[PDB]
Parts: sequence; C-alpha cells; structure tokens
Amino acid sequence: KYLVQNRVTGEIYESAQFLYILVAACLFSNYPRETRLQYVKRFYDAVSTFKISLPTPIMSGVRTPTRQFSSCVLIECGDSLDSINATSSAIVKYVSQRAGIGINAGRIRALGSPFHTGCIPFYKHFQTAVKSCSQGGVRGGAATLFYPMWHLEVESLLVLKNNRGVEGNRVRHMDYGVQINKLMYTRLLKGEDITLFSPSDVPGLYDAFFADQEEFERLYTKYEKDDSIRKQRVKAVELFSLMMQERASTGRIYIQNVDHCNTHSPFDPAIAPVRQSNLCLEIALPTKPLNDVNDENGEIALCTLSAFNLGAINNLDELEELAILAVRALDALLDYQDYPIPAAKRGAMGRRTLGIGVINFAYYLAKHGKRYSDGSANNLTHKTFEAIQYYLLKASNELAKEQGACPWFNETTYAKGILPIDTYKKDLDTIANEPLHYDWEALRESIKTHGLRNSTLSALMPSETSSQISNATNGIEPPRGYVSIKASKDGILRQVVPDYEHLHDAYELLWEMPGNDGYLQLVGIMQKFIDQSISANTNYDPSRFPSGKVPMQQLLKDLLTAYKFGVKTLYYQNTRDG
Amino acid sequence: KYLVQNRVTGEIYESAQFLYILVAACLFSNYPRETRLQYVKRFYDAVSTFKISLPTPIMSGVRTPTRQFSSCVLIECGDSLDSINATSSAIVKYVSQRAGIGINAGRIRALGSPFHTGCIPFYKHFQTAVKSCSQGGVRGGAATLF
Amino acid sequence: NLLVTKRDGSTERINLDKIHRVLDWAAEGLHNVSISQVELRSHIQFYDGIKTSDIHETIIKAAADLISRDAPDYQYLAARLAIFHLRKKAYGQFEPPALYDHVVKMVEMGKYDNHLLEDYTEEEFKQMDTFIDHDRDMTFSYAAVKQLEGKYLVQNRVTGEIYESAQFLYILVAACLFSNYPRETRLQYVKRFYDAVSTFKISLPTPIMSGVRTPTRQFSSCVLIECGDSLDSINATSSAIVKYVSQRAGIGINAGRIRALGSPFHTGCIPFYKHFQTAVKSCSQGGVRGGAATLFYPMWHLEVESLLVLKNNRGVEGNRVRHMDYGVQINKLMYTRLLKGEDITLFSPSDVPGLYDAFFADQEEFERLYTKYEKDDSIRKQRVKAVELFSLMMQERASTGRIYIQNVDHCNTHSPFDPAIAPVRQSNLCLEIALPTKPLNDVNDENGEIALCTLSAFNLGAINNLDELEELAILAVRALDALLDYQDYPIPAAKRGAMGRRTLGIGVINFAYYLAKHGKRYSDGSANNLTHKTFEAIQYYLLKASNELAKEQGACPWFNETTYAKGILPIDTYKKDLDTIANEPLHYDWEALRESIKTHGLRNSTLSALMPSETSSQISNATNGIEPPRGYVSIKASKDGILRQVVPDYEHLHDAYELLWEMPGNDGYLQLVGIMQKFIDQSISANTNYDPSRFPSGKVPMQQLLKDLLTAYKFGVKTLYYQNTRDG
Amino acid sequence: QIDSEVDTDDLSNFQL
Amino acid sequence: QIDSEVDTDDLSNFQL
Repeated sequence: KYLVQNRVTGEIYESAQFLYILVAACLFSNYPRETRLQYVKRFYDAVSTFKISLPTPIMSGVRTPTRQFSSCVLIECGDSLDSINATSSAIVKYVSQRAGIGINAGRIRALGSPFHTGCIPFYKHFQTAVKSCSQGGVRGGAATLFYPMWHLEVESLLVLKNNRGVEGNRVRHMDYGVQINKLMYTRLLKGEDITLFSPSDVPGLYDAFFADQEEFERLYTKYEKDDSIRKQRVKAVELFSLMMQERASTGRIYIQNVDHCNTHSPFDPAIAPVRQSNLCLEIALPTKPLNDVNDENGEIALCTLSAFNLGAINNLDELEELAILAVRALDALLDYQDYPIPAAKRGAMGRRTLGIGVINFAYYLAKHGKRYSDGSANNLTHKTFEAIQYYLLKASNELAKEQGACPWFNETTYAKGILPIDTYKKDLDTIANEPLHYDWEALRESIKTHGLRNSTLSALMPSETSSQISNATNGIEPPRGYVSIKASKDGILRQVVPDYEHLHDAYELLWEMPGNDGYLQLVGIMQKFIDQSISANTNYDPSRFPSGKVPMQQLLKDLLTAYKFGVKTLYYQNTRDG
Repeated sequence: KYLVQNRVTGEIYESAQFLYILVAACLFSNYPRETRLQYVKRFYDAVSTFKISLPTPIMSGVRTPTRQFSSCVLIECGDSLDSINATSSAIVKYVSQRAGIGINAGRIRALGSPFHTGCIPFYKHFQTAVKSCSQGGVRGGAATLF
Repeated sequence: NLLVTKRDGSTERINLDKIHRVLDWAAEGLHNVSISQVELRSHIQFYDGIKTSDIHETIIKAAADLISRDAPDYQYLAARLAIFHLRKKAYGQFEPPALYDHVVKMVEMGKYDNHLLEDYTEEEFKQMDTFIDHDRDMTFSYAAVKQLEGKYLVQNRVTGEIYESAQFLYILVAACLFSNYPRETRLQYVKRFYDAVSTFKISLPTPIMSGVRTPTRQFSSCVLIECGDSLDSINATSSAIVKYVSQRAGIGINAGRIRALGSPFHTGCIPFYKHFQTAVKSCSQGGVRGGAATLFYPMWHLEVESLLVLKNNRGVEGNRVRHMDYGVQINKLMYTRLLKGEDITLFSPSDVPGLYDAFFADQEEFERLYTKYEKDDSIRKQRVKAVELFSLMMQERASTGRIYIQNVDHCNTHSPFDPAIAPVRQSNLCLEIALPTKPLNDVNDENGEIALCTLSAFNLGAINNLDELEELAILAVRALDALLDYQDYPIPAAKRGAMGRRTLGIGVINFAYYLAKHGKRYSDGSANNLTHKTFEAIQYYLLKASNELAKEQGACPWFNETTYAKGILPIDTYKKDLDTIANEPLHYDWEALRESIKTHGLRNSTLSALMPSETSSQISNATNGIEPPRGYVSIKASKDGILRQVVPDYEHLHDAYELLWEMPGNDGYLQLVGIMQKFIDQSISANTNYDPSRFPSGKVPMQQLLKDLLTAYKFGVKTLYYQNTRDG
Repeated sequence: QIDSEVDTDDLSNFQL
Repeated sequence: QIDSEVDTDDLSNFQL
C-alpha cells in the first residue's frame, strides 16, 4: 500500500527511504530556505526511525500528483430534504476518495410527525451513499451514524444491525453511536423512566443536550409534564439493556457521552458544540448542517491524523521536537490537500484541527514493568499523556506566533485561557496522584496571548497498518497474542510483538486482563489531557462468567465506570469466541 | 381520495359536484371574462358526465392550497458523481410529492472501467432515494430504471 | 481520597489498612496465597462512593477467582473473608453474641422455635455456649460457605438478611434433637453431637440443617409409595405424592401392579404414569423444575417394551412420560433366560395369581408359578427374546442414564426384613433405600404403609480410626431416632411406616479420599479388604448403637418382622461369591451382638444405606458418597461467580487419587459396591461409567453393558443407579 | 449469549 | 451411540 507502483503491471518504482524523504520534502516545501532543509532532515529522521507514524493516504500519496488525503469526515444532517440530499451528496463524494464518515442524523424527526415516514428510510439512503463506491455495494465504504438515546424511534434504531427481522426495519452496513448524558444515566440508577421525544416537537432540547446540561434538565422535565407534546415512556433499565444487548451481539453499537464531549473540550459549546464523532469514535469536532452540497454556511469537520511511537522514544522530552515536527507537517498538509466540498474546506481552514495519537502503548507499559489491569500504570500514563499534550500545545502555540492562530481560534475554550487540566472529570484525582511536571501556567498565558495554530491536537485512534510498519502494538490496545497472523496472496504473514524475547512475561495480553476496570482508568487518565476522544474498547471473555454468559449487570457497571472517569466514547466491544 | 376531508378526524367537507365545478373554476380562472364562465360550464359538464377523466392529484388538489400536481417525472443521469447526486436529490424531492419516476441510468459506466465499482451500487442508491419517503422504506415510491 | 458509603447512609474515607488487616487475618496459616494479588484485583474495581458490603463481596470474589489446584488455599482465604462478611451481616460485628441472647432475639423475630427456650434454661444455654467454638467457621472451604449461605443458615429470602452463623446452627440442631433427654445425660449428648457435626465427622441432610431449630416440622425428604391396582389406590397414591412434593420430598413409586392395556386399566399403565408425573410436578416452577420421582415395575410386565422407552426423546407424546426416572425389577430367572438365549414371557399382574408376590418374596415359588403360567394357553401373555428385552433396557439406560435396575431377589434374600411378612418391592428416587410398603385405599387409609427414611452419613476422611465409629454411631442413631418423634407426618400411612419400623439410612462420604490416603484405588481390587474392614465396622457399630437404644427405650413396634428378630445378621445372608474377592476376617464380635439383638432387639429396623451426596459433601470439602471424583477441581455456576472446590489434600494426594475416567472399567468399583453391600441394610446408589473413547469406533458395546450388569448381579449388587457416559 | 438479569438495587449505589 | 452386537455364546459361560 505505501510504495509507488503500477497496480496494473505489478512494477514497484521506489523504496521506503525515498518515500520518507519525499513526504518530508513535500510537506515542508513552502518553508523559507533558511529553515526548510533542516525541517526536512529532522522530519525524515523522525519517520524513518519510526518515532512518528502517518496515515496511509499520506504515506501512499504525498509526493505523487494526487491531493486526496482526507480520510476522516464528520457531516451533520439537518431535518429537511435539502439537508438530507446535501449530506448524501457529500458522503458519495468523500467515500469515492475512500474516507470514513461520521454521520449525525439525530435531528431527523420521528415517524408519524406532522419525515412523516421516519428516520429509517433516510438511514438506508445514507448507507447506499456510503456503499456507492464499494466493490459489490458492500466491501469498502464505512460509516458510523449518531443519534440521541431519547429519540422517539430509538428502540427501532438500536436494532438496525440485528440479523433477524424485516429488511425494511434493518440498516446493517453502518455502525451506530448512541448519545447519552448524565440525566439518562441518573434515570437508570434511580430505576426511573426515560421519555422519548421527536427533536421536532421539543424546542431547544436537542441543542441543550450537547451544550448545557442544566438547560437540558429544565427543558426535558418541562416537556415530560406537558401532555400536549407527543412522547413515549420506557423503563431506563429496559432501554439501556436493549442498547447493551445490541452492542454485545454486534460489537458495533457505540456510546458517546455528549456532556463529557462538551464540558471537557477545546471548544465553547455555546458557540461550537461537539455533537457527534467519526467512524472510529476518537474524533470530536464541531459541525453545521448543509442546505446544498455547495452550501458555504455548512461545516463539515475534517481531521488530519498522526501518532507518536511510545516505544521508539528513550524519554518524554523527545516529544518536544516530535511535537514540533508532527504539528508542522500536518498543518502544512491542510493547505496542500484538496477540498471537494466547500463546507469541509471551511472546517479545515477555520479550525485547522489535528488528531495526533499514540502507538506501541502496550509495549511501552511492558518495558516500564506496568500492566493494564491492576492500576500499576496510572501515574505513568498521567505523566506520559501530560507530556504529549503539553508539547503538542507548545508546538502549536509556537506555530501560531510564527504563522497566525487559526481563523476561528476565538471559538475555543483555549482562547478564554481554559486548559484541559482545568476541566477534566474530578474523579480522576482518586486514581492517580502524579503531579504536573510541566509549566502549564506559562503555557496558559502564551495561548491566551498568541493562540493556537490548531483548535485540536490530540486524539487516540486505532491503528493497524502504521503499527505494523513499526512493528508496534496497535494504538493503546493490549495485543490479543504474541504473534499476529494475516492472510495474503503471498502466504501466511506473521508478526511477533516487539522484544518478545525479553518481555514476554512483562506483556499483559488482552484476555489475561481479569476485567475492564484498569484499562478504563487508563483511558480516563489519558482523556484528562486529550483534546478529542479515544477509540476505547470493552472486552469480555464468556469463560470467565458462570454458564459462559456475560451478565448485563457487568455490561452496565463497566458503562457506568467509563462515565464516572470521564470517558467520552466507547468504540468496539470485543467478545472472545472461546 | 378525491373529496376534501379531515384525514385526522374523518370529516368530509364537500360533495362531488363542488369538486368538479371548482376544478373547472380554478383551471380556467385566468381566462378573459368574455369566455371564462363558458369554458367553466363546458369543462364542468364534460367531467361530471364522465367524458373526460383526470388524475388523482388534480382531482384531490385543484381548488385547495396545494400546488403539487406533478405525478410523472423523467430524469436522465449522466456518467459523473455530480449527476448521480443531482439525480438522487431530484428523485427524493419528487417522491416526497408522490410522483412516479422514470430513471435513465444507462450512461453510467460499467464495473472495471478506468464507476470503477459499477452500476449496481448506484442503482441501489437510486432505489433508496425512491423509497426515502415510503412507510417502512417499501410501501409507496415507484420507479422504472432504463 | 476515595470515599465509602457506610452500612446505612453515612460516608467515611476508605480504610485500606483495615482491608489489608482482614486479608492478613484470613491468610494466616495458608500457603501459596498472595494478599497483594487479591488487593490489586479488588481495589481496581472500587469507586468513590462504594457501599461497604460491595467492598466485601469484591474482595471475597477476588480471592475466590484465584482458587486453583496450584493454589488450593485460596479456597480457605475466600471462605474466611465470606465468614467475616457474614458475621458483620448477622451481628454487626465479628464476635457472635452469647448463645442465650441470640436465641431470645431469634425467637422474638419468629425465626427460631420457642420450644428451645422452654426446654432449656438460660443457665443451660450459657453451658452450651461454652461448648461452642466459633473459630471452627475458619475450617470451611469457599464452596462450603456458599452452600451454608444459600441453603443452611436461617435468613430472610425476601430481603437478603442472614441471621445466624454456622456454629449456632450446629449447637441448636444438637439442642433440638436431644431436647427430651434426661438432664443427667442431655447436655453431654448435645456437646458430643455438636463436636461431631462441627468437625465434619457426621453429615446431615439439607432439611435437617436448614430446619431443625426453626418452627417447621417438615424434615421428610425421601418417601416410598406403593400403588395398588384400583382407581381408589391410584387416587390415594397421587394425593400422597402431591402432599409430599409440596414439602420437596423425592418419591419412589411402585406402579408395577397396575394391570396392562387391554385387560378385562383397560386403557393401560401409561395414562396413570402420566398422572403420577403431574402429581410429582404439581408444585414445580413451570411444572418441570423441581419435583422428582423414580417409578418401578417388573421386567415381565406385559407393557414393558412401552414402559422401557418412556423417556426416549422421539415418539408420540401419548407414548412418553419423560420427567420421571424408572427402575426395572429383575430376578435370577430373568437373567438365566438371557444367559441361556431363551424367551421371557410377559404377563399382566392381574392375570397371574401369586406371581407378583412371589417375584419379590420367594424365588422357587416364582419359578413354579412362572413356568406354570407360561404353559397355560388360557392366560394372556407375550413372548420376547431375553436378549432383545435386555438390550432394549440397556439401550434406554445408556441414552438417558436414567433407566435403573433393582435386583428384587437380592433385595429380599439379603435384607433386614422377612419377605413373607414385610417384602421390599421398590426403592426410592436415588436407588439406595429399600423398605416395605403397602398400597393405600384413600390418602388417609390407616392400613396403608408409606416408607420414610431419615438419612445421615459418616465422613470417612475425618476419622483417624474405625473405632471412632462407636461413638459416632451412638450419636447419629440417637439424633435421627429422636427426629422420627419430632417431625410431622402429613399422611397417616407414612407415620405408620416411620413409627412401626423407625428406619434410618446412614451412609458415607469422602470414600475416594479415604482410599487415596490409604494408598488404594477403585479399579484394581487393591481396596477390597480395606472396604470389607471399613464397612464391617460401620454396620457393627450402627447395630450396636441401635441395640443399646432398644435396651434403653424399646425395640421398634414392628421389630418382630425383621430377619434381625430371628437372630439373622447381614453376615449370614450375603452373596457367597464375595468370598472369592476379599478374605478380610471379621474383627468384631458378631456372635455376641447376635444374642443381644435376639434378646433386646433394635430400635430401628434399618440403619445403613449409601446415598449420593452433593451438598453435604461440599460443606465438608469431601468427595461425594462412594464416588471417585470426575476431576481435581469441581466447578459450579452461581450468581456470585464461578465456584471452585479442590479435592481434599490435592497437594499431597494428587497421584494417590483415581479420577472417575482413569478407571479402565467398572469391575473394581462394582466389587467394592458388592463388598459394601455385604454389610449395608438397604442398598447403595451405585453408578456405572463408560468412556466411548476407550472403545473401537467410540461405541460402547452392548456386550460390555450386559457383562457389567451380570457382574453386579453375581456380586449381590441390589440396585444400579445412574449410568454416566463421558462426553469426550 | 448474555445474562439479561439486572439488579436495579445494586446500581442505585453508583455515583456518576 | 452404542454397539448393539451381542455374542449370545460368550454370555452363556457366566455363572450368576
């Protein structure tokens, strides 16, 4: 996938060091000759020694005639045919360029409303839009679609990927993110009812869900009492259970804690709320519905990604230079790449959002003698993720001094001198006591004064391909085993975890974890510092449970644990088969 | 389907000869007063004695506040994403007004072409466009593709 | 910081030192356990605001999840943590209250019977409290504690509250059973019985353990009902079943007298069997979960081929009665027909005068009547190949595991009862009980006899030697004999059996473990003489205890109906072939015992029966009954997690144990059963076992099924219970 | 499969 | 499953 080649004839034209030097040369091409070749050399050294990892579109394409490098798009649909159409059109355009899509369709009004016919037929239409450029309308093309838990149609929406059922009631080839806030969870804990509403019947409630929890509570209880409003009551237990049952059987009903996405966020939610995520649940950016594919008042969010290889750095202060390099390379790519939809160019040029994560986290823990499952890694993770965020923020602040803050910098909590260390879930104090080692107060004043080049810097994405290039463990995940196995036309491809020889006992394999608590605490600790979100998995081995069945009690307790430690999203649920 | 009524409460508000006289009155409304009422009378006599038949959207709607009377639309798709999108958008708009669609999609290039992935996934997308305003994404919404 | 929600509503900072100290306490004397591992696994699950009892459950489970054969002592760590938690739940502190104060409180709440406070003075409770050793709670394994908390300890099943601890259960079971004893001996019996049970030497059934001390008088768990060939008796039988299954008793039903389909019960046995099943299931969850019965009939019954296939999955619903088990009754003549490749003739019991009676009571009369009726062409009859009939029975036994066998000649030639007067014509649910019965005419018929039996067991692994059985036998016989007068009788005919015969069924647990620590095995004959020796001591001492009780209190009213009354002993009537497989001499003075029984009689017409155990074995961490363990670690599902139990002294004995599937075959085990049966008054719940992977093409041959059946018969085995087939 | 059994009282303890 | 094959001659040897 990386090396420039003839896919017709089988010819390969380059070697890896040419790819790396030329990716560096292209990204830094506009730099003044005084610094240009120094940045090139330094970025080249960082990537070719595996300290920094880039996404496949960059690795395959930067140096070639293409300008298609956007792989991650977020589109919010409004409650109108015009916006439904524009959304569909934008999806088709972006999936033909092989981007993953996050679709917010939770504003579409429910079936029976004075969208008389409902959400589902529009969801089906989003699916064919996503699959429009796929082999036999299935292989390739991927999307996650988002809606609120209190949506009137939610029980129908929850079961969309269930194998059995009428084809008319099923939309199986997209994933789903259910959006939840504290009030929903409180109803569960109190054994109370959740009231379902169409977003069209409840003025200000949708907006308040994301932006203002006290206003949401006020509007929600009000509308629950107004018998003129169309509504339905369901047991919170039954609703949550249904969601968790669908999450468990498919692994692909996801969760977004939308209050956490907005109380602990680079963005002021009164201006630029986060109301959805992307395909993989780590991206959290503002959006605005389109009226037309070419609507200049819409906002589609894009994010350019990279990662630091935690296993290739000897110490954390190396991140200062890596952060400078990664922030600058990706910021330059924002000006270089094409924008097929005007509203996507608006998001990228306005906010200049980046999502830099990590790979080789399991390996890093192992070589430091820590584990996921027992809390031994808590303070180390606090320390590690402080350094990442501090240095990312520092690099982007310096870039702002040199080149200008991003046009819409004033919409960030950053602009008001608010930092991630000010707004994190307080419960984190009970599970780590690592102090801050860096001068955040000095950084705070510098950001207040010079701003940031980029409204977001950090997001913890899954990796597979880039991890493999470095022989790194993927993202923040424990490996399933010591040897990974891939099918190919060239034979069985094996990869052994790094330094198996000296570290086999130091590793904690995924199914060796007694449970999810320790891992979720690490996620929570990471999230203290991360600007966007984290593709956090939950895992269950049936053979650890009586009669091999995972109890709903444990599914819900883990969900609650995630919430309590300020976890913004939950991605895949993996169930061991075995 | 014809008589003006409350579909919520079951109330019927008119009778057939009011429908017929008012369909005639609306359609000939711009005619000069010299000929207008003569056309009205004559068209009224033709329809109420069954010599001329009109489609359901006209019979249910002409006399009421609606202006949606198009039931039959033909859309030709070009071989580009932009045209595929425009076609899909136009379908959705027209099926929400309950029109039947004829879709020409024969210009879309075949699977394997230097629409690398073929006609079918675009056909599937035209179908969901057609079914976008249908009960459970099936009942109602109709198209023939060429 | 991290906060904890106190036991009511209050909140305090977590006390990690206090948790550490309780774990350190629980780990004392244990090996290969890591307090710090338990701390790591549990503490990661704590959250700000966690309920105190949730902290406890979390640490208990963390210890429990680490139970394995390499670290067996986690069984004890988790147990002691659970005990600690349960003390706090019952008492709001670790130290239990004084015994008098506890009893007064429980009587006030209506949880204990107030007869306890009538029968003993405060001073007597203070005295009993001096007997108690609350630290014996530290000797339970984790699975034992889970059994105690789930079924033994007095508790609110609505609200989850537990009200007592194990040593209060044990002292009060003892106090209740010996309550009528003269004050000269009473508290001595109480102390001694308390010491025997709380140190696991004697095991009691669940109804006794859960109920004796409380207001209930329902303690009968094992009833045998014989049905006569009439609608009135069919009805009475059904009524008695319903009454007893509502009290959770297992039933043995003899329905072999019901006449066959087509008889001048024109419509047959099966619709009556179906009616017995709904009677058994009448008080069951959704008419299936709970309620258990085994129904008995002769192999020569005219309908037998239909009866044999009643639990077979395929077939018409009208031809199936699937939720009872069956015991097929067989005698020497039936087996002889098989060996000779001859025919068996099937008869309705209504058409063959004296044949049913003779089947059980008199084999030579049976032979005479049977061959006679076979020749009389006026009698309705059917001929079948003995091979085909036996094969069908064994095929159904193999596929369900639950077609059982009773050798009715053995049940009557080697028996506490004279078969001319009080024949044994059936067994119970589990095939170890063998007592006389008489059909009822009416639920309240005073001329019917329903057999009941009160059970217990000796723990062979908790005695240092066999002469300890003298005192244990005195204690167990006396405790159960007193319970006979204490318990309720919902059916008059059941009271008649119990008061007339005063039948007991005392067995054993921990037999596998006992063999292992003596270096013997099941499969190779190495245990034959040891088993002879062991089971002699059990029976001798049981008989001795009951004989002494008779001198003191009177022989049982119907003692004269026993072979015991005629000076006949088990050592006189056993299957002679046993002489070929053991040569252990008798070590006890049976001739002196014989004269003493002749003269003073027995308090109890039966003393011994070898029952299965599961629950009581678990409390003691004993291997079950006489069975080899399937593996070294047993596993149970529960709402509280996966419950593991390691076999006793796995550490030193793992190679000495012979696991069930390690036995090359059934012969050695059946020889032990035969040897045990030499001395046992009733019968033994003997299993047969087959691993398909020991056989060509993974199929168990019929030849081997029949040879094992014949081996059982030849060594005088009275009954065969479960056939286990390994899946694997 | 999973076990849909939910103890609603155990949940009420939790502190979001 | 089981093997219903029965050698009736082998059985005749046995002594109850």
